Parts: sequence; structure tokens; C-alpha cells
Amino acid sequence: GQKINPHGFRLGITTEWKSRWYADKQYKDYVKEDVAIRKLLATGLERAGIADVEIERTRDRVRVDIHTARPGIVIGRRGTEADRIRADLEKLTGKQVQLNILEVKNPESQAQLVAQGVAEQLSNRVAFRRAMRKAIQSAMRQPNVKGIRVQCSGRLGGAEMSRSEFYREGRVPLHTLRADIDYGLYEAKTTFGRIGVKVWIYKGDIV
Amino acid sequence: PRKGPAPKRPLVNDPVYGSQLVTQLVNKVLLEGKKSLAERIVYGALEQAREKTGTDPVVTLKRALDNVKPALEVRSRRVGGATYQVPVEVRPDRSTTLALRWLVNFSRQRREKTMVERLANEILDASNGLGASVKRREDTHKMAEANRAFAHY
Amino acid sequence: MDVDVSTDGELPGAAEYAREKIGRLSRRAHRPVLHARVRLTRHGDPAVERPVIAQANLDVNGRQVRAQVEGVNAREAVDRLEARLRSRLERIAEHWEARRGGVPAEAGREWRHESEPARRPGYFPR
RNA sequence: CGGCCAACUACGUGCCAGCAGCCGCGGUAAUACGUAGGGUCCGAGCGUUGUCCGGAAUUACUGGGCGUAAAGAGCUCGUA
RNA sequence: GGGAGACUGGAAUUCCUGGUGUAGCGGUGGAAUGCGCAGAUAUCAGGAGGAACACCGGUGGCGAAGGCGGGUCUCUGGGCAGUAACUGACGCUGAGGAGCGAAAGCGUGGGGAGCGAACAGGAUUAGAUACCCUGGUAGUCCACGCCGUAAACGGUGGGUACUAGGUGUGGGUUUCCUUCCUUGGGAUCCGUGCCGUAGCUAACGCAUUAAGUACCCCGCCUGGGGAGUACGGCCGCAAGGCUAAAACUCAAAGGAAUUGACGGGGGCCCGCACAAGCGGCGGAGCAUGUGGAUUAAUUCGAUGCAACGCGAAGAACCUUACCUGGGUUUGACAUGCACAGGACGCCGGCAGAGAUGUCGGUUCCCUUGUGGCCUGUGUGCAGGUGGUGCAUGGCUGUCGUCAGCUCGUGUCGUGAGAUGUUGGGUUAAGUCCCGCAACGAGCGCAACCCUUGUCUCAUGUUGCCAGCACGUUAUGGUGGGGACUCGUGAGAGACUGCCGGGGUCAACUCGGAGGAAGGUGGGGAUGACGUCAAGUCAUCAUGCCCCUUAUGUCCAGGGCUUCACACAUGCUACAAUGGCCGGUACAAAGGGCUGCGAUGCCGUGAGGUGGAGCGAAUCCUUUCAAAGCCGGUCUCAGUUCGGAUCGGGGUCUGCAACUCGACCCCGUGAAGUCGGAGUCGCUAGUAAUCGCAGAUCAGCAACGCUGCGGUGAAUACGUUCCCG
Repeated sequence: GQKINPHGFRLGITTEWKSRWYADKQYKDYVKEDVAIRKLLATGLERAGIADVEIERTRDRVRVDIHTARPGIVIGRRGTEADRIRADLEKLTGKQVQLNILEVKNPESQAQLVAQGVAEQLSNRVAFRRAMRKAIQSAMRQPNVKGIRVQCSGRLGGAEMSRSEFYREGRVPLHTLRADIDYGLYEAKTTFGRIGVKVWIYKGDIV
Repeated sequence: PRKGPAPKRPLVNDPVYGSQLVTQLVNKVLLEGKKSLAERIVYGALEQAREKTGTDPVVTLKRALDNVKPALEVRSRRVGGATYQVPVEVRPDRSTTLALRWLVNFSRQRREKTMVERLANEILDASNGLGASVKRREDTHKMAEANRAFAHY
Repeated sequence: MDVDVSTDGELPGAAEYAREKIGRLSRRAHRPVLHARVRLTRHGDPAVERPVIAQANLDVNGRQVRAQVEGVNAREAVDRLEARLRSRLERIAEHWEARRGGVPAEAGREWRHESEPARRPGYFPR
């Protein structure tokens, strides 16, 4: 076990909790319903890159905000997708649940979306070097990105031996606290097993 | 001690006798951090010694220390792939430390039914030149002398 | 020499053979052996060419001696372990015959790490 | 029909049965074994074995070498 | 110092003789054989004998090579320079052949001091046919002959001509500085070294003394073993030498160089690594884990550091994955395709160990198309703590919080690769400085974060109470008060900032001042590229394989707690620095709703009844401790120590304490007298010792783990040795 999770390193400094609420007696069931919501939303939506899911709770009314790169996919033009999600979130006993569907400004600067894309490309047929290089170039082309590292491990290329490969461009200071490192991880489903993809992205400091 | 010598602890003078040596003595007889018990033991022993002799206890304690303080000690030295017992001169602080440790231990296996009594008898016989700690100093000096052939390295 | 063998699973006769082979090394040790343990383990995967792995540990008067080998069966692993342990014990000897060649000795010769430094006068030779 | 060397997938088997000119392939997911689809090269032929030359500058005339890789006689005198 | 012969000198070793002279000498890492006390070793004088020739004496001379230095004499070989007088190509190489040829060895005859194969003892060792010690025969020496081999090597056949230089040194001729003393310097011939061009080479290297450029002649090689061996032959007194195969077998054997790893190689550094100390483990009893054995089963995983109070932050049932037995199969649990329905569902009765089975009571809402529920029939399917951590992801340990790991461009090399990253200094640090065919960069280091130590502003409740009032003992208890703590927000404060001295005037370093704190203040969090196919298919996920009337699933009971042993981590002791009894003082942190639970009362005590107040800076955990202090008693004993084991009697939780809980009371009173070889932790608020709390949790096997405070040492000379 080498490196701790970058989000968990700067949780009280740079990054923010993805669930904002307060509970004293009902902490346990709040956590249970939160993880249920998370797994439901991860399962239901896979076409559009679901970058992040936020939950805010206040008595009866519950606020679930999710960030996607393709809002149109997740919303029914007549509300069909919206109706379906609202309905099965009522089924989740969330009482009154209202949803704020949002959009990421620059998909290529978001580590989770980058890992999602690289994993998808890896799954079907693409050689892993091509995927990592394309992702690195796309993210480096973005104005605010200062350093990106992509690493994927497993039976790469359908081989019998597992391998770890990583390419880096610029600065990725994992030991520096004030540097905000966006961390994203996603497992690629191949016919030969499971390939794990991680992405680190450095975008300056926050003070 | 690889990068150089370490600083010493400046332990303070005793309040009710005003000497450094008694504080060193209490810290030698100390066990498990029970400082009050050690101080009670040493004060009782000193007062017993004063009663038996009739004079100040600190002077007799110094006399006992000088009677038991060593000057030449033997250490195992490895020169040219061989080990010998080499007699070495002892710095003053190490001599006082050795004397105090010997006094405390040899008083610990006396037979006087109490630590205070054992300590008082040991210090008295050391002042008079009959204690077992005095005998220990005799043996260590004899050992240093018997190996004087190896003092040249 | 008393040896305890802690195998696992299926290895019939491995324990007796290993105990008898290891116990013969007691005389080879130049110092009394305080403890001796042997562990036999077989790899589950049939793809492994040498599935059996044997390890040993001897306390040679406080000096730890250990070896580990692989084999295709109990006998071969135990024999390779015995060879390896014998080599380690030979390298561990540390009695006089073992260190007579390393003694700096060599009066004014063969500068070694522990060779006696030359005594030097205060004044230059000239 | 792994590479040399044109031409690859599936099923069966599992250090077996077997293959193989060399390197080497068989350890329940084999483009190297067996069989089927497909393919390639030849074609009234196609392969195997035996033998000779070539590749081999590997007996070097063309056209090699001898300090450490094999290779300067232990050193001289002197006959053809 | 080229060779042969003859004669001869001195030092030293050995022995013999004679003085003086005593009790050891000799030998080694350490000793013992051995010598000596019958006079040794030591010292002095004399004598005999053999062998080798210190200083000169070297990378210096001579010889074809082997090789050759005490001195003198005799005989003798070659080389070099100059003059060039003489002959006039008379040269070179040389198969076979002949001669010479270290040391060892062989023969015959001498000699034999020292050394010394073999051989004897001594020692070391597990064993020593060895290394080391004491003796010691051939041999070593001479004469005359055999042998004919060597890492006989420059691992380089002989002859000749040509191809940059620089600098030592040996022999000889000569011009000019000129003292002409002087290696003055030059030129030239002949040797002998070093460095270096061009060129050559796979590279290392060679390089006018070629391994370069060429010509003449000779010897030899044709993959590695078998094998320089067999057979035959020749030579030899013999040992043996020379010439010299094949069968068979392998897919290599080799040379140079590169990067690592390693060394009982060197250098420089670090770390509780050692040393200096303190306390332990190993001996006893018990708790816990593991091995082994046992059993129906003792579920599985973890095996040096880095497994073994580990997964387990809680095995009576459950957990539970194992065993015995009893049931069940679209299943204990999902979702879809169909047929039939209004019931599913509960509630009581019985049977059963229970699962389960059976009986009696209750019965859908849409809305006409059917939806929610189940029934069975099904059918897809579920379901595996089944296998493979050597197919995987994720997560983790470890080297190691060590300072290291790399890249772009350039340059060098045929290439692997190298440089940067090395050198001097410096640091905790690839930290920095100065240099430098390198110039930069990245991950690491450091900093940014938390906590702790000082102060300022803000701040007063449930927290303080200094100054005022009411208090009744019972106290901030109460009205009030910001003053002092404290709580939690903002900030300042340590930056070598300053001074003095070392320092390349550079890094850095020493000391001082100021300050709460001085030199990354203390402690955390943070773990580079990688390694060990390290761990984990049993948190989870997952490729492939396997089971599917079962390896799935339900239930009761049992097991995971078995015990002749072995290992590991701990606790309690073996006592007076203590046991026991009475009084008495000081903490922090944390927890609490179907939880903490007070006063009171009832029990001797676990405890019972009861419920105040508390989602808590408020109430409860008592107002909070124990070691501590004071007083009494015990008087060195297997004890007033020690508490194991066992008998009896209880309490609580729980459906249920038999296997198999904790606690209380009475009695019982084991080993144990400070623990072998060996081994562990720790550098200061640390070790040692004392108590308190939390998680898991109905209860607890908790002496375990994670925290909190109380009291509080010794020692560090220093890197030779052990480890990394």
C-alpha cells in the first residue's frame, strides 16, 4: 500500500465532502440511504459520464445533484428520464427528493471522466498506449491543467502476465497539500478480466 | 553517540543537605519512579549513620565514596582482530557513578531487615574500609594490575 | 537434534523424511542448536512446475540460519533444503579455522580494515 | 498455415496423447498436438527418406587466420 | 653478473670443547609436543664443517634461449662505435637433422651446515591423510653421465624497407655555448623503458622495440568433450617423452566489454547497530495464538525480519463458513416470459428437537383491460465463505520516511550503455555551494496541514469567580461580576532575524544576546521508481474451471474450547523500596435515549427495588482515580508472601451459562527463593511503575488492542567488533 487517496489527503483543506447534512440519531440510516442512492445512480446511468454525485438532506426534502458530461442523455425531453428517476427515488423512501442535473464545464479536465473514457476505449479493442496518449494530449490541451498522470494496471492487451504502465506530463506533486490533485479511478471490463485505470490531474494551487 | 557526545542532565542540589552527591545517591536508589520512597530511605540511612558515628553524615558519605571510588578499570578491546582485557584509567564522573552503584547494590543484598539499615551499615563499613564495595574495588584494581601487560594499546 | 515439521494439506511421508534429513546437520553446526523448524507447503495451481516449497530455521546458539527451496515433490525439496542449509552452516562457522585466513595478520602486509595502523612519530622521518 | 517462410480461427486434451529441420511447443481458455471451417503453395501430381553441390569466405588460388577467441616449435645452427 | 677452470675471503647458522651463570628456554591467534635442571637458553674464548655471497644492486648490464653478480688469476665467446684499408652479392629463411635447454627426477662416487617432499608426534577441527608448531629422510651441494619437459610468456617466428612527435636511461663518436669544471646544448650510431599521432583491432589495446604499411622463407589452426588419450612405432635405466586416432556425445565451448548483485576487498558515512546503563524474555502458575497429535468435526486464511493477544473492534444459540441427524428444491433471496385466483397475509390449536406439517377465524384494491401477492405448474434463472492471489482489479506489508529513481536535448561508444547523478566542501537529505560535455526537468527531500509550547484582540454559558450582596453548611450554593483561568474564532511570534569568530566571502559551521521557544522547537499525518509472482478469489469485485435434487438452502444438537508435548506474545509473582488495616491529597481524556442512570432503602458482596436529572462544558460516569502522604501491625518464614487448583453456596445477562460466561462469599492454599545457553525494548517527560477511558459488545474469555493522564530515572567514553 503506497499512496493514500488524494481526495482523502486534502479532505479538510482543498476538497469538499460529497454529502452535506447533519444527523445525530439518524446517522446510520442516512448513510444507508445515501449509499443506496449512489449505487442506484451509478447503475442506472452509464452512457453519460457521471462525474460526481452530491446529496443534501434537510428533514423531508432531499437534494441530489449529479454532474454529467451529457445532460441530454439523462433527461427525458418530455421528462421521461426525469419522471423515471424521480419515481424510483420516491421508491427509495427519500420522501420528497428533488434533483438538480448539472453539466461539467470542461470534461477533459475532470479526472473521473478521463478515467471513464480511457476505460471504455480500453474495453473494446484499443491498445492502451493509444488511449493514454490521447487522454494526456486532450487534457494537456486544456487551459488550466498543469500536470496529468495516467496509470492502468492488469492483464493489459489480453496478456497472461499483469503489468503496470504510467505516463506523466508536467507536475504532479502528490505530497504537496495545497496543490489540488483531481483523482479518478475506474475499472475497465475486458473479456480477459478487469483492468484498473487511475488518473491524476494537477491544476495549480488553492489558497 | 555516533555523531558525537550527548548533553548531560544538570540535576539539582538537595534541599536539606545542600550537596550534589546525595541527589545522585537518591537517583541511584530510585525504583519505579517512587522518588519519595527513595528520599525517605536515603534520609533515614544518613540519620542512622549520623547517630552511629555522631558527626555530619555527608563527610562520612564522602569518605566512603573515596574508599570505594576506583581509578583503574578493565575493558575488552579489539585491536588487530584479537580481544584482550585492557586496564584503562577512569574519568572522575565514571568513578563516582561506579562507586555509587556498587554501594547501592551491595547494600541491596545485605541482611539488615530494612533498606535503611542495610544502606546505613554498608556506608559505615565503607567509611571504615570494611565494606563489600571496598572489596569489589580491591578486586577491580587487582584485575587492572594483573593485565598491565596490555596497557600499551 | 529435535526438529518440528509443520506441513499442510497433502504431503504423506514428507515429515519423517524431512525430520531425518535435517536432524543429521546437528554435528555440522559448530555451536549447539537451540531450535529447528521445517515447514512444507504445496502450491495449489497445477501450472506451477515446482509446487513444493520447503523452509527451515535453525537457532545456532542465537544465530539465525534459514533456507528455502522449491521442488517437484517432498523428497527433492527436502534434499535441496539439506544442501542449502549445509552451505549456510559452512559459511556461518566463525570458529578459529573459519577466521584464520581473515585475521589481518600479514605483518605490514595485505592492508585490511582491522589491520593495525602504523605507529607514527611526531617529527618527519627525513 | 509460431518464426525462418505465402497462409488463423473454433472445438477436444491438459507435462498426457502427441509434434518437431532448428529455436522449441503439451499445466482445462494450445494460431506449434488431434479434428473441423478458412487460407496459402503446387498441381497429375504432392510430400517423406537416401545421396552430391550450393548457402560455407567452414581448407580461404580467386578468398581466412595465429597477443588475450583454435593456432609462433623452448632457443639456435644448418642439409635439401 | 657472457662461459669454463683453479685458488681464495668475511659475516651468519649449526655442532664440539672450556669458562661465567642460573631456572627456564622454544613456539603460537592461543597453546601443546620439544629442549633443560645430568646444568639448558644467555654470555665469552677456541675449534670443525657445509652452503649462500649483505651493502654495491635498479625496471641497470650481458647472453640465442634456459640464464648469469664475494675476490683474484688463467683460458675463451659474442656485441658496439669510428676509419673505411680489403673481397665483391659471398645474402635471407630453412622441411627433415644436429646441438643447447630452469626446476624436479634417475645412475655411479663423494659431501651434508641450513632448508626440507615423505614420515612422526602437537594443535585446530564435526572430521583433519592440510593450513600452524616441534622433529625430520630423500633432495638441495660437487664430479661424470642420463632426462628433454615449464605460465621454457612479450602467451607476439626470422629477415628487410617505410610511416608525427615528447621524455627518461645504457654504450660510443663528434660541432657549437665555453667556465671548457658542467646530464652545457646540439648532431649521429647502437640498445633499453614510458607517454602519445596517423593507422590497425571485436574490444582491450599496439603504436618507429607495431599488433601500422609491404616483400621473402618457416611453424601451426579449422566447434567443444572423448584426448594430447588408446593402438602401433621411436627414444629413455626408469619416471616418462615424441608421433598420434576413432566410436560415441553436446548446441555449444569461447574472447572482450556493459549494467547489476555479491566479497570472510578498500575508503567515507549513518541507525538503541554495538558500547554505557535501566528493565525484561528464556525457569513457575495462569491467559491468548500457533505447531503437532486426537477427533464425527476440531471451518478457512496468515509461516524469518515483514506468521504465531494475526483476519477475530467480542465462537454458549446466532455468528459459522465444519460434523451428525432431520427437511427442501425456480430453491433462503432476485427479475423476466406464460396458465389458473381472490387471496397473500396474519391470529390462535395440535404434532414435532426444530425446520416444517396440519386444523379453526379474517379477507385484496384498480377496473374490465388487467396491475400489485402468492400459489403450483413451469421456463429463462438464481445460488456457492467451491478451485486457482502463479490469470486479475482494488486494498495492504516490507526494504524505508532510506535518499534515492528517472526523463528531454546534447555529447562519447560499432553496441549493450555512459555523462547529467561523478570531484572538493556541506547537510537530516541528489540539501546546497564551488567545479565539471553537459544544459534543464520530473518523482522523491524540504515546505504548505493537524496537535503541542508563549503572547495579543474578540469572548462569557452549562465554564471562571478577583472585588460586592443573599447564602447554611453543602458547596459558585445563589444574585451578580471579564478581573484571573478555561472554552473557540482571528492574529502575532523563529525567519540564522542580529552580534562575534571560523570559513573560497560560498554553502555551511561554532558561540552569544533577545525571546515562551534557536537553529528542520516536540509529536503526528504524509511512504519516490520499484522489490519480494509478499498477503488477501473468505470485505468487495472479477477471467476461466467446477456443483446445481447438490459443494445451494432451512433446522436441532455438537465442534471451532479436544491434550503426552513443542514454540510465541503477555499477565501475576517469588516479597520488607513489602503484605494487611484506618485516615487522607491531587488528573486528563472519553461515553450515555428504550442509554447513563443519582438520593434512599434492602443485602456482607456481586447485587435487588426504585427512579431524581440528563441527547448532556449543566445530570450520570459518583463530588471522579491509583501509585502518594500519615498512623498501626506484621519481623524475613514457602510466611499475614504467592495466588493456582479444588469443595460448597450465590448474583447478573440471556430462550438457554453441561460441553462452554463474567462476577461475589466461605473454605482450600500448588509451583514459585529472581530464572542455563541464548535473547528483547528503551536516549527524557523516555524506560520503569500507577490508575482511568473507548471500540466490539445482551453478557463476557479483555491479562488483548486503541487512547489518556500521575510519579518519574540511569547512561552515551567512542565506532574496533555484531546487525541493517
